[PDB]
Amino acid sequence: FHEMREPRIEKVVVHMGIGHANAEDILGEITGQMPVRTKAKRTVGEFDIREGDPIGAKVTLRDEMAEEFLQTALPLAELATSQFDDTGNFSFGLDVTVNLVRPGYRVAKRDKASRSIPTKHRLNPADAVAFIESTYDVEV
RNA sequence: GGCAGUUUGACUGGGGCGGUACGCGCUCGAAAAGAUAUCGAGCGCGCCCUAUGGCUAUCUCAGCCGGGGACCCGG
Ligand SMILES: [Mg+2]
Ligand SMILES: [Mg+2]
Ligand SMILES: [Mg+2]
Ligand SMILES: [Sr+2]
Repeated sequence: FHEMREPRIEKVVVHMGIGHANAEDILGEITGQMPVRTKAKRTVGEFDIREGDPIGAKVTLRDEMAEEFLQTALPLAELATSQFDDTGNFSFGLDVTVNLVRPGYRVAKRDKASRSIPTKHRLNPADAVAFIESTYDVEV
């Protein structure tokens, strides 16, 4: 039964939402791969009189690049619980977001015959804390 | 304008003044095919755009919720 049910880390997105940068240089060092900039939709009084323009950057880490990061990133954070999404997700922090999910996820990310993951296969807050906690650190 | 010839439109609950229903577009009036009037009700057009056109690739939007009214992740 299990195995095809045990949690997995599908992507860790690290980003800095400045609102202006060379911050890409450091985000790339702490992660290992090339960052990408983020534009800002809608204009605002806080001098964002530009819609399509650099406001921040991010990096999406998957597989080893993600673990090699969390091993040296999680120690930096502290909190837990009441900091976890309903989808068994959690973000702390420069921000660090961890996306967790069960094995049959591709079914909702592929092009052909897509389908939205059943709420029964959907990860849970508790199932999340467990997995993480059960991997080099403590909860709440 | 000393003098000559003329013009100075139409619509309109008479005419004048006001206005334009004088060329166009939409809803309603309009009575479940089409057509349909009033100085009928609501309101527009006389442009603007070299991309705000065209095709292809990739992608999904308003709004709300949860996690770190800018940005990031998920629903
Ligand atoms: Mg005369
Ligand atoms: Mg004569
Ligand atoms: Mg008719
Ligand atoms: Sr006369």
